[PDB]
Amino acid sequence: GSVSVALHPLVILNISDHWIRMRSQEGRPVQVIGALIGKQEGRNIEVMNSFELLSHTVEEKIIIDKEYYYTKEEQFKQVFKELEFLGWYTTGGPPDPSDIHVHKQVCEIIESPLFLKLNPMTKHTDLPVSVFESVIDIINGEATMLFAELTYTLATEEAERIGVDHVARMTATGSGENSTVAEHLIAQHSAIKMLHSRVKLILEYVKASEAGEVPFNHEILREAYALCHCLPVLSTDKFKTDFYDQCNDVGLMAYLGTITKTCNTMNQFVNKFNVLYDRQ
Amino acid sequence: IEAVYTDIIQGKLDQRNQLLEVDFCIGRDIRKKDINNIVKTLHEWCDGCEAVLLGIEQQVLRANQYKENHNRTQQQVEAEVTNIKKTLKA
Amino acid sequence: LVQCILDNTIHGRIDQVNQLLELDHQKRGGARYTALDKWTNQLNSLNQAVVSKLA
Amino acid sequence: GLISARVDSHSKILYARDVDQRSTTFEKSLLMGKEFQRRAKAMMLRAAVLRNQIHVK
Amino acid sequence: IIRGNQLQEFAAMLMPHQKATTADGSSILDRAVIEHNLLSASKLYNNITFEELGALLEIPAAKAEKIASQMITEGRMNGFIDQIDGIVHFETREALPTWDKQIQSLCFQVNNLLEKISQTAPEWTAQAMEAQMA
Amino acid sequence: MLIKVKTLTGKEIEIDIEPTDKVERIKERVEEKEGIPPQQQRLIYSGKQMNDEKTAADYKILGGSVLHLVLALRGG
Amino acid sequence: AQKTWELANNMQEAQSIDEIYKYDKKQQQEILAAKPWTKDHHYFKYCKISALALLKMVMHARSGGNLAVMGLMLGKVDGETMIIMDSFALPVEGTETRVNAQAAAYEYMAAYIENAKQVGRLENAIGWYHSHPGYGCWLSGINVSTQMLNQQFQEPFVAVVIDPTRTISAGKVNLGAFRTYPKGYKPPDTIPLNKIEDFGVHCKQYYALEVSYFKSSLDRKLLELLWNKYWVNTLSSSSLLTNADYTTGQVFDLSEKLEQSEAQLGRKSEDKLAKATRDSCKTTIEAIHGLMSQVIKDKLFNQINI
Repeated sequence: GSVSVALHPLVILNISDHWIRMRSQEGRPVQVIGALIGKQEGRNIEVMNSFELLSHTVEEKIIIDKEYYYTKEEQFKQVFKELEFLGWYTTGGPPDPSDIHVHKQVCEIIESPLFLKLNPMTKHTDLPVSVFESVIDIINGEATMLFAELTYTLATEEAERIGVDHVARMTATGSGENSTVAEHLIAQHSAIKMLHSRVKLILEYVKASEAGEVPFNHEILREAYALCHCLPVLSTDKFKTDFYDQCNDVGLMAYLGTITKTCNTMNQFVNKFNVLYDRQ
Repeated sequence: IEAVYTDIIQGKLDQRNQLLEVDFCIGRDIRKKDINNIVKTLHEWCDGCEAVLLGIEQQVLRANQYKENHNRTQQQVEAEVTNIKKTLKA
Repeated sequence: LVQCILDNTIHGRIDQVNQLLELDHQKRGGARYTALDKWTNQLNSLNQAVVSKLA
Repeated sequence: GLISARVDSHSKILYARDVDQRSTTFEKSLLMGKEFQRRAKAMMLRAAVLRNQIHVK
Repeated sequence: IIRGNQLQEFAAMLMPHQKATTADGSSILDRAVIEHNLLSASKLYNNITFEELGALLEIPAAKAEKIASQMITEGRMNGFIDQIDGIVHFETREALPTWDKQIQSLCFQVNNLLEKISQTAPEWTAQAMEAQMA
Repeated sequence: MLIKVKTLTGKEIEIDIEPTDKVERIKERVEEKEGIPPQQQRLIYSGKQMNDEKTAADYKILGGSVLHLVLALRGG
Repeated sequence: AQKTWELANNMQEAQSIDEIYKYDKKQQQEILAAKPWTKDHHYFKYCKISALALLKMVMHARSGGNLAVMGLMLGKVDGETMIIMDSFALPVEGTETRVNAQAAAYEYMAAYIENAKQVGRLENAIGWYHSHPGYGCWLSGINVSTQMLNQQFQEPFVAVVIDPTRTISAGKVNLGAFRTYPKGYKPPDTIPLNKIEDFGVHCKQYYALEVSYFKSSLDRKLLELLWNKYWVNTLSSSSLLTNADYTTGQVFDLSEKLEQSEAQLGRKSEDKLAKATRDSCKTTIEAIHGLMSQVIKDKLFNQINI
């Protein structure tokens, strides 16, 4: 698949933050345009960082000014010494013609630019990030340029992996009107929905093998049988006793604290009552 | 123990309770009369996940409604007290 | 054994009837229960103060 | 006193009794809840008898 | 677990100073293999009596206990010995932690099975994912 | 002049000064006015640190002048 | 899901999670004009660091290896909370125990902020951060001096100290946000020994804010959809056992706070009972959340196939 591209879980966060910021600033979702930074070694391209870019819009056309890009390049060259321009990125659905004009514009800066594309409006269970690459055709008459998809890895370093694990593990993120239940049960709901999607696909494959659409794969069905045989996970009596212990412990911890809230309300009511029905 | 070495099954023996606690076992051969049982077990699991998902949504909606009800009552009392306060302030 | 136990050198107890020595492979993370005991005691005293504030 | 034991008068053996930490906390916490609710109800009635200004004259 | 019948061809190639008995009837070779057998037997058992422990290691009841207590107190194996009923407890799982471990293994099997589905018939998997909306 | 300076935290100062004022008298004026230590001050004009051994002649400025004030930083 | 979950997500409109990402200029001007931090001194107690800012700071700290690194952090304030929305590196050169930022950092600061204002970054600098490679997260003497200098003139300012070595060797990020007291002001009055052991000599000269992190909805979705090890670790997270000790410590200092509230209410003006009740409600809510997770897991896995 032409070159091999490795992605870091920091470009994704940068693009998501930029999209969220623009959406919150202008009220409505809006296409964002940035730039990719990384290291190229022969056939191995690695994307390590990104920074936002400034673009102007005349009629129905987007022009990226080069003065700001060059100043920002001089800026980032002082910190990331051995890091170079690789491509750009955008948010949206499938590639659009405007993406091809912007790619043509970027081609004047670098000979072989990449093209990342995030899809925040996706409605499926695969990563919205898709990496493309320019291809020049020899079509008779007018000459056009096309996008060829790419297969990308998700290489991370030690500190980046630690940070991503820490960020994705914690779930105490809620703030505002919504209850904390509405911030924890939603994470539980998403995890259960992913598991449900996987199990539904497995069941669909098993039924298709039963009917005849797909060839009879003995090993896959054997592994499905093994998966089904493990479904009643740890239904022993000791587990039930431990579960009941945990439930009773949480019940007692809730009781001590419901008592505290009631005592606080009692103090509040007594204080409000004293100044009104004072006997002096 | 020899069966564990071939890795067909995994587990730990228990002499005091006279039990063999199996943690993992391979899936034996299948025939065209247990595939329907595979579908039945997996379909029941899918309905189990759907029931849990529906329950989570209902509890989230109920908790949010309780939060809105308490906030509305809290602001309703504060609105009433200020009205009677402003009236006598010249 | 008696001298060692009284000196806190050996963590165990002697079963004189059966001539046994039961060691102390115990004292797990049971600090949660003691924390709850302090919570209950403070709530017991705090509750009395609130009722008996004025009358 | 400081001795925590139970005398067995059949075989004349002094067994040592160890309290169960988990059950002790549950017994005390539930007892505190029962006492607290009784105090709350009594105070609630006291508020009624104070607002109504009831006394023996 | 190494039995005493596959080591006869190993004791012949040992250097002469390594075949020195320790004044108890047992050579150096069938003392390290005894400790290795005991350490490996703690990975297949939750608890084992002295008589049964002395059935696969020889050393019937009096030396297996001595060696078992000798491996402990030196940071070589985890466990404790109940001498009254004659049983050695190696490692006991706490039920609830086992439940989460088995859940993780169950989810691993779900992912691995779907990986083979998308690896064997990729054209069918793509059709199935799109049909999942409807 | 219409000299307009800002800190990095969004603060704002506006001073009406005469174009060719010697920086020492300006330092004394800020000393008696606010009291920021001059040796812990850095002035930035158009992404360049103001060189001390150079007068404000080649800096042709007329209206809407932007100055950035930065305090010294140190770590470890 | 129909009507129930249709408005529950509403991707067209920012959720309650993405509320913090909106910059209100008028509110910022009002709070900076009021200057509520001048009257009190333990005003700011919470520091909310965004996910991207924390990731960038951690990666920068680790990139230096055993040499110190430093940079700035943009953000805003809200009530008693200091929110950090981004961070950006400085082109400085330092040794294992000293970073100076002599002459290239001060131009880079202004130029980078000017460049960022062009592409829609409405936040201003809120703090400075530097790394302590292998000797904990604390404020040294010169760190305290520069923190005082920054705080006295640029009033909202928090110093963040990272430790890349302990972060790598422990598996969890080691970070700390601190603020300092005015010069010669507020000398308030086993604790001192450990306090000087883990902090510097100026233990009473500065205090430590409570650090919390947040993330947007798109960030949450992308992270949870990145690897398969994030929903597997949710269905087997097993709370109430990973952090039981933290719960017991919270119960302990809850008991101490309840004792203090009982002492206060029997007879400066803070209403300690309300704060104790809030803390109790919080910890009980985490406990019940853990129990709900366990119940959901039991209903999902154990109650299938008889």
